[PDB]
Amino acid sequence: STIEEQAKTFLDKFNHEAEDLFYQSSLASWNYNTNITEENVQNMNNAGDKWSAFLKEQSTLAQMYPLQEIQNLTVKLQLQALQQNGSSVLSEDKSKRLNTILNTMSTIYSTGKVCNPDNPQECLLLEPGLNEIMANSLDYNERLWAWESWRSEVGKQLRPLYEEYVVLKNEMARANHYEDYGDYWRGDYEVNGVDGYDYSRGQLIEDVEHTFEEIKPLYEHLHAYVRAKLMNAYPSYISPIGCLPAHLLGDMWGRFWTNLYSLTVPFGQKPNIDVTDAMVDQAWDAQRIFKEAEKFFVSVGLPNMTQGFWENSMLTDPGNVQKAVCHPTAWDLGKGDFRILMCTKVTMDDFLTAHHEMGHIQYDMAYAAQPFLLRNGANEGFHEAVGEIMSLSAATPKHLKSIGLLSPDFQEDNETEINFLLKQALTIVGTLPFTYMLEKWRWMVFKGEIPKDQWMKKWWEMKREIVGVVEPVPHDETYCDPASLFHVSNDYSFIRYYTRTLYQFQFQEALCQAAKHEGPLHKCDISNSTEAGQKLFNMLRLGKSEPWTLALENVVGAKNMNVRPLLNYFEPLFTWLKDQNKNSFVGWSTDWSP
Amino acid sequence: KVSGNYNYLYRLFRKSNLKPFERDISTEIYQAGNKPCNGVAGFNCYFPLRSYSFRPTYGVGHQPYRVVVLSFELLHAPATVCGPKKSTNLVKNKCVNF
Ligand SMILES: *[C@@H]1O[C@H](CO)[C@@H](O)[C@H](O)[C@H]1NC(C)=O
Ligand SMILES: *[C@@H]1O[C@H](CO)[C@@H](O)[C@H](O)[C@H]1NC(C)=O
Ligand SMILES: *[C@@H]1O[C@H](CO)[C@@H](O)[C@H](O)[C@H]1NC(C)=O
Ligand SMILES: *[C@@H]1O[C@H](CO)[C@@H](O)[C@H](O)[C@H]1NC(C)=O
Repeated sequence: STIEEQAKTFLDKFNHEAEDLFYQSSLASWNYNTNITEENVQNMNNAGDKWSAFLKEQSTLAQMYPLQEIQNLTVKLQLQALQQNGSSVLSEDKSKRLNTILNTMSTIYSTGKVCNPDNPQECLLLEPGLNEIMANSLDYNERLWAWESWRSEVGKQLRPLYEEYVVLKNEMARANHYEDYGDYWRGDYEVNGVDGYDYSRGQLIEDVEHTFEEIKPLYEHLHAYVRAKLMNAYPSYISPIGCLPAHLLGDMWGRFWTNLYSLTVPFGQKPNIDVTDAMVDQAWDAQRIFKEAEKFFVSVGLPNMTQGFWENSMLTDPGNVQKAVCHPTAWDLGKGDFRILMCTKVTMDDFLTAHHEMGHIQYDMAYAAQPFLLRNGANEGFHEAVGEIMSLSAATPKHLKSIGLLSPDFQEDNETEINFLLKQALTIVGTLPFTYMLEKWRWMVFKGEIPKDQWMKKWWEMKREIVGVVEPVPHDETYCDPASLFHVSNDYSFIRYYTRTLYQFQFQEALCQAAKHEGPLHKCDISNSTEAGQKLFNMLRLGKSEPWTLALENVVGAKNMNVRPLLNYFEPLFTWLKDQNKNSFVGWSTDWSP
Repeated sequence: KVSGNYNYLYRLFRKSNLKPFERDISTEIYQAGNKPCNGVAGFNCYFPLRSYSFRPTYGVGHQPYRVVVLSFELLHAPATVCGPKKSTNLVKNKCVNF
């Protein structure tokens, strides 16, 4: 008959062979993680060579297969996912130039040197010493000195290399009969064949625009409070009518603001939750943290986590005999091998992050039942959102006091509520507008409407309107602060972060409003809420086999992304900001600048 | 085996469904596509017997397993195999039901 059965066995053989070979590759990676030897490097390089050859062969096989006559939804989605290969339909010269330019950009970023011009032989390096000299300093002459000298010797290979990248990616998409490569980034979300829910690529950016416009008053209030408290506590240089210059961003681009919360402490005469005595009294460790995570999963109602977490996964960091990185690593090795590797540490925020990684592991366990094409969510923002769901559930003091991390006579009064609402604000909305800026500017540069040297005005105009970040001296031809961000130079779709946080906030609202929880609205916890765990487990299993917007509107009630849940959890936050931002004028003037 | 147990090989493609007590030994490709194909594979020609995936560090539902089935026919030939029938004390010099 037709090629229906041929496509069926084609996808089946690809799924089997991909499972086997990708399992071997992840095995090589985990062998490197357990022990670093050059032979392990050669072995994983050989595994990658074999995997690349296999992927190219599969793409060549799938190239001819059509999509119009085959009407099976799952078959259509899997075939269109397999046919895509990336940058192989071009000419080889463009591909090799792309490889060389990306490699040299990675080299110039990794070894890009900047430190004190006083003692450069052995000083604080790029990280984390630069963080502790920018965000923990009293004078600003050296701070802005380092800030504006950072791009004077590195951005020279950041801006024009970015231009070569963007032109090569644009031409590749032209060969792919598309416009830009960020369109391919967002194309993982693509699904079609559902009446009424035709899904283009621009609705994502339009919805993101609406969500940020809804967010804007919240950051207006937040920056109003930050400016008021810094003028109350930092009378050193910044004028009472000025703004927040580039020497006071706290990070390399100003992402997290809990460190700057030190300059915005409302009340320090009231006690708050602390777990140091509670963690040094019963001797909490990674074993005990994982045991109480199991208890948390049981209380929520989710089923047990498989034995790969009790035996196969190394519970502790690899001692001191060897050396390896300790970034949060939740690895799904394959066929039921679920492992978590870190440099284990005990902290309430690290409690939340560990439960985030264990939520990743739970999601991996869920989607392990699916074939390789379906071994991922319909969107790439599902994993981090579902992991952080339980962390945001645990961001509230209620179940921390329930697990005995402090005495039960400690007051759960209004002050801790307000302070932790502001803490969540500084955690998320302190970086969301920067995400808006970078993603919009990168969409414009990928499409190519914006001249490469125009980024001086419009981008900074946003910094004059959305975040309140300026510079004592305007940037030069090769100052490319957006490229100073770590992920942009790593071939990352920088909108999937915002889509991920939208997903996590929507699911937080879904599990906070449908779980019959009352009292203070933030106090809702998914523990001891069976229906919340049941409905969450119903959702986090299928993957990409079905459209995601219908499921998203089922779980929460939103056809697409929306920050209405974000302000729903932040309704106490918004009320407190309105309670505090009535003393004087709020906002900044665009014309005035230092 | 720590590096894998793939000495055997499982058959996946048989163009005709089987009945009780039937085996398959042939490795002929399931030529569902009418395009020319014989012997060496090619356009839509996939080998029936697919490889394995078996190692001790696996998780759930992927370890090597053994299955046996006990079967027998019903009395058409004289009954041949059955176990012992439980007995009891035999008793001496005392009235019982022999
Ligand atoms: C790594 O391998 C070396 C020799 O191959 C051995 O001495 C060392 O103990 C191993 N370390 C780990 C963590 O496996
Ligand atoms: C695709 O074919 C399978 C046959 O196994 C069927 O179960 C499924 O419903 C089909 N897809 C749709 C969308 O109906
Ligand atoms: C299944 O859940 C029970 C109860 O929580 C637990 O004791 C058991 O260890 C779990 N099974 C595995 C394989 O972890
Ligand atoms: C839910 O029940 C568990 C025991 O089943 C208990 O430890 C927990 O405290 C309960 N939840 C709350 C919010 O008290």
